Amino acid sequence: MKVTIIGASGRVGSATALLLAKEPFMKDLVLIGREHSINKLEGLREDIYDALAGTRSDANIYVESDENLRIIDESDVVIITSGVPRKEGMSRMDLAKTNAKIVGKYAKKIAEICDTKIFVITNPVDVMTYKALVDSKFERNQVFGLGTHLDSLRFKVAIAKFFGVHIDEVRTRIIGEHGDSMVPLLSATSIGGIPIQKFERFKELPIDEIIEDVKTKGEQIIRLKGGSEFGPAAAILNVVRCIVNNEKRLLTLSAYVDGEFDGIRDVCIGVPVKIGRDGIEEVVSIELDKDEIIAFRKSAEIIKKYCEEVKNL
Amino acid sequence: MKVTIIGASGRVGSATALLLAKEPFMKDLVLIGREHSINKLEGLREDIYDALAGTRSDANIYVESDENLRIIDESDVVIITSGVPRKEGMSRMDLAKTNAKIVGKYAKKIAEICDTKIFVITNPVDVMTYKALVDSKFERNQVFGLGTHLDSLRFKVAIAKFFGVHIDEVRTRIIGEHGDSMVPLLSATSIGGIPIQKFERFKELPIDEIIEDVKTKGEQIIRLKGGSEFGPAAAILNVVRCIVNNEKRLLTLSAYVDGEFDGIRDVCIGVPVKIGRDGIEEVVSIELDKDEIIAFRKSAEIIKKYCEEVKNL
Amino acid sequence: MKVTIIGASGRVGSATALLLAKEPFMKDLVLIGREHSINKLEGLREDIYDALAGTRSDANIYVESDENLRIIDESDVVIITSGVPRKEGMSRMDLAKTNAKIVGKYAKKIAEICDTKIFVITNPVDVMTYKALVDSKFERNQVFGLGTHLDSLRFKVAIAKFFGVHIDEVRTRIIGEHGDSMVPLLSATSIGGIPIQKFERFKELPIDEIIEDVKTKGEQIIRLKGGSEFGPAAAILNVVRCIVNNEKRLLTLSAYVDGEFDGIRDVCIGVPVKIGRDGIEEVVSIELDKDEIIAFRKSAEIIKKYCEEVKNL
Amino acid sequence: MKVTIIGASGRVGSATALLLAKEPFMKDLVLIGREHSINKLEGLREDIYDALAGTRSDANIYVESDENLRIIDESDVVIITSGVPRKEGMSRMDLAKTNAKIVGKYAKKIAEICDTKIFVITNPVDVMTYKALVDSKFERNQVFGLGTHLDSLRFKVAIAKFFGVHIDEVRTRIIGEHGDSMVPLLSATSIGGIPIQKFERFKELPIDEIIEDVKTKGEQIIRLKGGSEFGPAAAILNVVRCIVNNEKRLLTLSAYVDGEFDGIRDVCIGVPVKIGRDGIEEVVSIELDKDEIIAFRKSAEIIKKYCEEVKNL
Ligand SMILES: NC(=O)c1ccc[n+]([C@@H]2O[C@H](COP(=O)([O-])OP(=O)(O)OC[C@H]3O[C@@H](n4cnc5c(N)ncnc54)[C@H](OP(=O)(O)O)[C@@H]3O)[C@@H](O)[C@H]2O)c1
Ligand SMILES: NC(=O)c1ccc[n+]([C@@H]2O[C@H](COP(=O)([O-])OP(=O)(O)OC[C@H]3O[C@@H](n4cnc5c(N)ncnc54)[C@H](OP(=O)(O)O)[C@@H]3O)[C@@H](O)[C@H]2O)c1
Ligand SMILES: NC(=O)c1ccc[n+]([C@@H]2O[C@H](COP(=O)([O-])OP(=O)(O)OC[C@H]3O[C@@H](n4cnc5c(N)ncnc54)[C@H](OP(=O)(O)O)[C@@H]3O)[C@@H](O)[C@H]2O)c1
Ligand SMILES: NC(=O)c1ccc[n+]([C@@H]2O[C@H](COP(=O)([O-])OP(=O)(O)OC[C@H]3O[C@@H](n4cnc5c(N)ncnc54)[C@H](OP(=O)(O)O)[C@@H]3O)[C@@H](O)[C@H]2O)c1
Repeated sequence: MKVTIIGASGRVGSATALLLAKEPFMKDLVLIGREHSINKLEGLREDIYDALAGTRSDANIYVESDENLRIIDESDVVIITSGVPRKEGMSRMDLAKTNAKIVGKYAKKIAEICDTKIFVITNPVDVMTYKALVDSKFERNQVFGLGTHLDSLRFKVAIAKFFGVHIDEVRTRIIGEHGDSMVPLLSATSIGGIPIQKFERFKELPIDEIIEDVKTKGEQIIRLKGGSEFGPAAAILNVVRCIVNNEKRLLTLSAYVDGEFDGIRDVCIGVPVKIGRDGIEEVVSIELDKDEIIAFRKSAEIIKKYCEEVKNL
Repeated sequence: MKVTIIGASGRVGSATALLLAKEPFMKDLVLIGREHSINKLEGLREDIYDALAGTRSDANIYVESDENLRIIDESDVVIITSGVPRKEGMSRMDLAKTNAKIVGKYAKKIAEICDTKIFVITNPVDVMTYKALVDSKFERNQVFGLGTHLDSLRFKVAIAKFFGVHIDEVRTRIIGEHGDSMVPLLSATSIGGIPIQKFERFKELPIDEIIEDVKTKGEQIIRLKGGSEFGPAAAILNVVRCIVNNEKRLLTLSAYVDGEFDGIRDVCIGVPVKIGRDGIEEVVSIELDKDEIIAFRKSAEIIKKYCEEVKNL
Repeated sequence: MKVTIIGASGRVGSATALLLAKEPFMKDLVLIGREHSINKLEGLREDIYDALAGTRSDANIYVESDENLRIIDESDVVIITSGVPRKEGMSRMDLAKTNAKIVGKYAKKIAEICDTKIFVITNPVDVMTYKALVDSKFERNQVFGLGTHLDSLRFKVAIAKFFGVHIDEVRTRIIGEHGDSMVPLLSATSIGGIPIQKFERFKELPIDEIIEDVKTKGEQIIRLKGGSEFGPAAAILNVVRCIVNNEKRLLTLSAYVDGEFDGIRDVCIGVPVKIGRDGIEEVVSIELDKDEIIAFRKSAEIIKKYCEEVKNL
Repeated sequence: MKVTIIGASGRVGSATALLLAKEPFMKDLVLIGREHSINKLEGLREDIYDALAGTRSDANIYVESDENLRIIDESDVVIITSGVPRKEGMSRMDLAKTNAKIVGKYAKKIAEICDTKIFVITNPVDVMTYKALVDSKFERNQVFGLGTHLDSLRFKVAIAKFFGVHIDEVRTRIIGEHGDSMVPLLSATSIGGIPIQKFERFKELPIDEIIEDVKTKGEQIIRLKGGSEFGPAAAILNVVRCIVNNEKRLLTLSAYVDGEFDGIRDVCIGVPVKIGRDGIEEVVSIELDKDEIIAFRKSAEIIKKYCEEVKNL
């Protein structure tokens, strides 16, 4: 497999390449970055190689500037971690608009070379996955983002821990914006197959305190850290493994929806999809509950607003 | 960890010891059998050792006759595969009664040495797990059997395959007798967390044709095979891994129930339980549907009948 | 990958298919056998499927009689476990001659369909790998056998255990006949890279007692066992993994040698080779010691004798 | 197992904690750092937890300032990555002396709390492992460093790649200073067990060009990178796994030697040792070649010089 990472120099970009180089399926890992951060990549390539010293690996790592993405052709998927590390004076709209030009820039540049899967990690993930789709001019099945996938795993752990059951016995998810307006679906949450609602202990699940932490895990940023390292990479790797192996998992990624959920059209948002060797092979439409769909409505509304301000940058 | 297998000479006993010797947690594997089949075990020990040649392992394999189970003390769990390979003239009651004396025999002999977990594999698994419990005089949390666990995985595969979703995205189970009266619970079956009922395609799930095959997988026996080899061993290993690692999974094993499910008392049957380092740490009681509990009632009735005929052998 | 096993019904054949079905690289596993043992295979297929219940696998298992090997075309490798379970009255020459017709039979039948790698397991492994090569009319790089590979791992364990070092820190091997005339090469035996000879404790290595056990591990047969189950399968799986993944390992398999070792020509014997995606890609010729080559000479002599008696059957 | 990392905030410290938290054997991971970098650790703890989201783990992560190492008691091993990131004006002696006070500081502080294994990563690794030993006042078996272990793996890859053999078929090592004076031992280098010298292609092994790169991999630092990230962490994890599992591997770590190699006394240097549950359980003394021991003599001389300047800081 051939994966390309755009922004392999950043924390997540680095962590992600590391994990991807260890994969048996990784044949050509292309680390792309701007002309001035090319030494940091070659520095990364040498570092990764050390971490692989002793284990079998045919991972060919390549480094290039974001000028001639020619080498990125035939990539099974192209990840994008590029983006401005936010900033004090920066506002949500201010942040949206900025990375928009960065993701779009790459989206377009990529699109010229070929048709590949664009896995958008940079924030606002939804608004950015939207942008990449618009500027890439790709099919809705080729562009998706990390969305609420990690928030979902984060919600899964909390619950499994609350009930004292093996992590695997739980399956839940958060749909909507990968932000304050994210919607947790307890209607699609089972404990060992059994709807969480069929358990007494459920009535005592600190759902609000829990969502609060999930929602605000942007505390990696504030908590003396750049913003995120391994958390994301770990998720990304999973999603890539899902694609290359055509796993057909029912993840919750930021994908383009259009009616699958009544009242939600023309917007990239965190929704359940079936991921396989062809990207977002389906936007699973299941009946939510009264308030879940009301809340899922408001979330998309928020996101759409930004999508407009960005659609033409 | 110290596991003992009673019947390590049979197909399943052999396959199971093989898999268990490869486990990092296996410290002392005791293979027990009758005086005349001791050469087959030492023959097994040497064989397993070959399969381990090249891989790290501190698995001490021991062989002994079923006369002085002294060596089986301090075992974390004792598996029992011993039993008559059924027979043409043999009837269900005829078969029940026979293995009953075999499992009970061991149950009692084991009980004398110490208090351990007794994992009963021999059939009728439910009726035999019941017997082992009665003759072992152990706590309901220390005696359980394979029950409908493999039938559950078997049902899981079929479904995941019917919907074309990753095996992991499905969680379902069959409660009741590990036989013709087994009950599939589609009320505790989720696809990616979503109740299977919330999918249109569900309406077309060949639930009857499917259960038929699961139910009658006693075709290993008839289909030019002794009766089962790896299928079971693979399951057993999982369940053991679940215990040693205190996984806290919500499996469906043959355990002693008593009211957890209204209308079901004094019987060992396939029911959902929370398995950990202390065996059946809980018999999860969830509200079934109208017919699931009606059918679960009839199953237990059947099983109980046999339990009586065996209670004092 | 597409592997075919000829004799999937035997102990090793069964164990091997089990292990191979679990491999991520196994796409189509063809289990071939005679018309009367077709139910035992379908019985095996169903059993294996149970052991896979719960884990991802795209392993398509197929069953067919040894009449129309048409289905075995495009197989990356074809394993052969078919053979007479030896017998009391049977003599080495008697045994050689018999399986010769069986392996040759299949060799020829396979050859007609296509050009594939023939991995010969049945004994006498050397004499049988020779035969399969002769009757298959394949290139010396496409036909090889288990030879002294397991005897080598067996020797490795013994040593590592004698020095009290991690299994991985040892690399040794036995060349020659997979029989009484096998030759252990302590000249190609390192402990952590260091020639075993550079260790004082070496002087006390029970090399003779050790080789005796290795040599006579045909005690699985006598020790109340058919003859071997998992030991072999475990090895086979490794060797197949080596091929499919073009590992380029320096194993010790029964391959066709012709001068690589001075004084050893026109014979299939246990010798060091470089295994990859193209089979025996090289018969590594390293200078042995005075007696190692003298002993390696006698071994080949023995084997050759049988090869003649079989060359035209 | 309880591991403590001193400097969990640095690149290697972070990467290492990540890898260690994923280990099944990791029960309590203590991340220690100075009062001002405590938010970076809690930020790390939250990040790691995200990378673990979905996988089983009982890894309790703890964060504390380097004031009251009370919590670090009962640690199976304490890793030390603390140290000054070198500097332009800084000279080898200047660098040695500085980190000396840092490692020694911690060494002493640790020693007060209890007797544990001190795994010294900070440079100069040899001179620093020496210091930690001196200020910890521990037994020579409890203090060791990364030394030439990664340089050894680095040499292993290069070779295996030069011969086109599976990575596992090679075992070589570099003894001496983890610096310009490092000594490669081709006398303890086997290819598939066979002394590398017994291969013709060996005569063409670019041993000098190769060692040059290994030696100067301090190019991570210069090549737009802090200095090293995953390379080290990957190694460290291995060495820890080696300890917790009492693997008994013959690694090449920076340990205290005293005569094991004639002409080498009172110095911590990269030498072959047997690592197990008790640390450096033996300093393997094998006869080197004429020049290997001459070169190994000069290396130790260099290192000793620094050890003096540091012995009392
Ligand atoms: N999903 C989550 O939970 C989560 C959490 C935190 C952060 N994030 C997002 O994921 C990314 C993580 O960032 P990080 O830790 O990797 O490091 P960083 O320093 O925030 O970002 C480094 C990356 O941004 C690129 N970049 C910076 N300025 C640029 C510009 N003007 N034009 C184009 N590219 C530019 C860099 O490329 P060059 O080297 O070529 O400049 C590099 O690829 C961000 O986009 C962030 O918004 C997601
Ligand atoms: N859950 C499932 O899906 C499933 C499927 C098939 C079978 N099974 C059950 O699992 C077991 C599988 O049998 P198998 O393939 O391992 O081989 P087998 O030949 O059916 O059984 C061999 C075992 O039975 C013991 N045994 C035979 N006669 C005995 C006697 N009179 N007293 C005490 N022990 C006796 C043997 O012990 P000695 O060597 O000491 O005689 C050995 O441990 C059976 O009990 C069977 O009912 C379960
Ligand atoms: N490396 C070692 O140390 C070691 C040790 C022991 C054994 N082994 C090897 O491992 C294998 C063990 O044998 P096993 O457990 O597989 O069972 P087995 O009973 O020895 O062999 C069964 C196989 O032989 C076939 N067969 C028997 N008679 C035949 C005939 N007249 N014509 C054609 N095919 C015939 C069977 O086909 P049907 O079912 O169609 O009849 C079946 O495929 C052997 O091949 C042996 O060489 C290796
Ligand atoms: N084997 C190889 O080839 C190789 C190559 C390169 C590097 N490495 C090693 O790997 C490590 C890389 O360093 P890094 O990424 O961890 O980050 P770094 O910036 O080099 O070191 C950070 C650590 O040093 C501590 N520290 C800094 N100044 C200190 C002082 N004055 N007193 C006490 N502690 C002080 C920090 O504590 P606070 O955060 O509390 O200040 C933190 O724990 C080094 O130890 C180096 O020796 C090995």
